Parts: sequence; C-alpha cells; structure tokens
Amino acid sequence: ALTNAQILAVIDSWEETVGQFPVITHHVPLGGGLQGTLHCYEIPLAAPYGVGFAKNGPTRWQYKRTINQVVHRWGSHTVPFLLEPDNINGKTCTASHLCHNTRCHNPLHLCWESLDDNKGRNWCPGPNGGCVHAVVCLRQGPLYGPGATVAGPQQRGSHFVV
Amino acid sequence: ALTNAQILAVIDSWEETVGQFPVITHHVPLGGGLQGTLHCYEIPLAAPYGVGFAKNGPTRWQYKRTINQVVHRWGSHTVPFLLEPDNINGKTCTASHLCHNTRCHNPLHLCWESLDDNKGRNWCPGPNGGCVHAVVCLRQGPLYGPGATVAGPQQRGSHFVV
DNA sequence: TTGACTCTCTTAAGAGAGTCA
DNA sequence: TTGACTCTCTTAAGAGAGTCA
Ligand SMILES: [Mg+2]
Ligand SMILES: [Mg+2]
Ligand SMILES: [Zn+2]
Ligand SMILES: [Zn+2]
Ligand SMILES: [Zn+2]
Ligand SMILES: [Zn+2]
Repeated sequence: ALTNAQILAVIDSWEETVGQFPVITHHVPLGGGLQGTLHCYEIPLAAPYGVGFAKNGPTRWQYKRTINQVVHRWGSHTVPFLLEPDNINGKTCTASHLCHNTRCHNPLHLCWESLDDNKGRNWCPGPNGGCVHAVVCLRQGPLYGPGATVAGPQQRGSHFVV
Repeated sequence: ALTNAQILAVIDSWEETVGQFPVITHHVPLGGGLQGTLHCYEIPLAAPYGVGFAKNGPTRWQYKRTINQVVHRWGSHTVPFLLEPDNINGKTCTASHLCHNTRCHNPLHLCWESLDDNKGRNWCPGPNGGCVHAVVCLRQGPLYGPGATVAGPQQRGSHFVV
C-alpha cells in the first residue's frame, strides 16, 4: 500500500510466509565444467499455498493483503522489489529467476530487470563460464549450448554475399 | 503437392527478386572488440515490395506464387528452407536472422532452427567473442552485455540462504 | 494470377483483474 | 478477511489465412 511502512510490512509478511515453503536443493551447472548448489523455496503444487498466496495460472501466483480495508494484490515474485523503480529505460521491470525455477520464491534467487535481460539469462554461460551480467547469474542458463540448427545460411544462385 | 522441382523454382524466383532489393552495408560488432561488415538485402518500408511479396504485419511479410491455378503462400523468410525438415526435437523450425535485421531477406543471413535457438542468438557474444552455436553467429547479439538490472537478490530478514 | 491490404495465432519469459464461498 | 478458483494481457523473436478487384 501507499506508505513505505506499509510496503515494508508487506515485504516482511511475504518473506515470513515464503520462508516456510519447502526448501529443495538443486545441483546446477555453473559453466566451466563446474557445479554448484542452490536452495529453492518452492511454492506448493496445489492449494493451500500459504497465507496470502493464490494461483492465477499454471505457473503464475499472486500475493494478496488487506490494508486499510482495501485488498492490494501483486504478482507473487514482485513483492521483494516494491520499493524499486517499476521501469528502466522505458521498459517494464520484471521479476527474473536466477535459479530458472518458477515455483521458487527465494528472494536470494530473484532480480528486477527488463524482460529482455530476464530472457537472456536462459542462454548465459554462467558464473564460471563467462557470465558478464552486472548482477551475476547463479547458474549457466538451461538453453546454453550449440543449438540444434536444421539448416544454415545458403543460396542456390550467385546473387548474394555475406 | 508441389514437386521438389516446383519448389526449387519457387526458391529461384524468390532469390531473383530478393537479390534486387536495396543492399545496405552495415558495420557490426563481432565480439572480442572486433568489427565486421554485413550486407543486408532489405525489403522496402512500403508497397510495392517486390514481385510476389506483401506485408501481413508491421515487420511480417509473405511470399505468394500461383502454380497450376493453386495459390501457395509462405512466410517471406521461410522460402530458402522449403526443402528442409520443418521441425526438430519436437519443435517447429523458424527462420532466424543471423544479422538481427528483420527487413533483411539475404538467405546468407538466415538459418532454420527452433524458436528458442533463434531467440538465444540475441545474447550471443559473437563469432570472435565465444560463440558456441554449431551454425556460427555472424555477429555479436544486439542484447549481449552486462544488462541494466535495477535491483539484485536481497532479503530484509534472515529467513533465506542461497 | 497478382497486389495491397485485412485479421488472428505461437512461444516462453513475464503480468493484471474478476467470481464466488 | 482470506482462500481458491476463473479470465485475458505483454513482449519480441516468430507464424497462417481471408477479401477484393
Ligand atoms: Mg527468467
Ligand atoms: Mg532472431
Ligand atoms: Zn530458486
Ligand atoms: Zn549471466
Ligand atoms: Zn541481413
Ligand atoms: Zn552464437
């Protein structure tokens, strides 16, 4: 809600609730042939999810609180960043999973960045493979690699140059 | 169905027409601080676009040929790949701009791969900066870099560990 | 047969809001 | 007030198909 105090109270209640979500250990590629360990705090697969939480899509949730007799609702991963600018360079800020684990609500696994920055982490080589993200990746992106290209650049005639 | 000879004739007509598009020289980052040059064959901004071409969206076009009284139509960048498999690993193949220049129809700037592989090239460090794409990038992706993250991982209390 | 428009859809990273009990 | 559902929307890489002359 409006006041900084009210916002801090929302963040604190969210952290307390998410802090009781099951902690699931995931071993992850870091790049450079190395492996690390992340501890994700995973929202349950089915109701009940936790005080204030409800599922609005297959892997979408919202956090809800009643302040001054009014319901306030946010995307479930946006709550850590309620005191941050909601845009950057004219682009909407989004909650971005450094652990690439949607059900996870560990704020130590989230950052707040444009949708382009968010998406791009899927292909990052990782913190031990050359990540250049200023807010560093926690793991190599799940889609990093050579790809599976079916056909490369080609011409039948002689009209084109690279 | 069109014979493989009829399909080759469509690719040849397409190449003939695209080869007469304005050719624009672009200097581009290759990664590793090196600069290179790409020559894009750019479809016009407004009608007429060229024989067989029409705009179906702000940056979407289609190619159309009528053969034995049947109208055939294809996405304008898909024509080089009409003799290739159209899916891989259960994923639809898409035309993927190695030059990241949507108006370009140079087939030496296109490859044929899943939408995930396609998107991922936006963040590639480039052929002189560590590209691992098996079909190699022609340039550093336009979105490669440190990013512009507004807020990083953080907690107010002590409920979480990484 | 052709040109120049029109419309909606896919994907996978993300969102907002309403209906009931 | 709180819970458990319902619906559609955004973005930027990509698509298929209809109408009229
Ligand atoms: Mg993400
Ligand atoms: Mg692309
Ligand atoms: Zn996590
Ligand atoms: Zn990274
Ligand atoms: Zn090009
Ligand atoms: Zn590459």
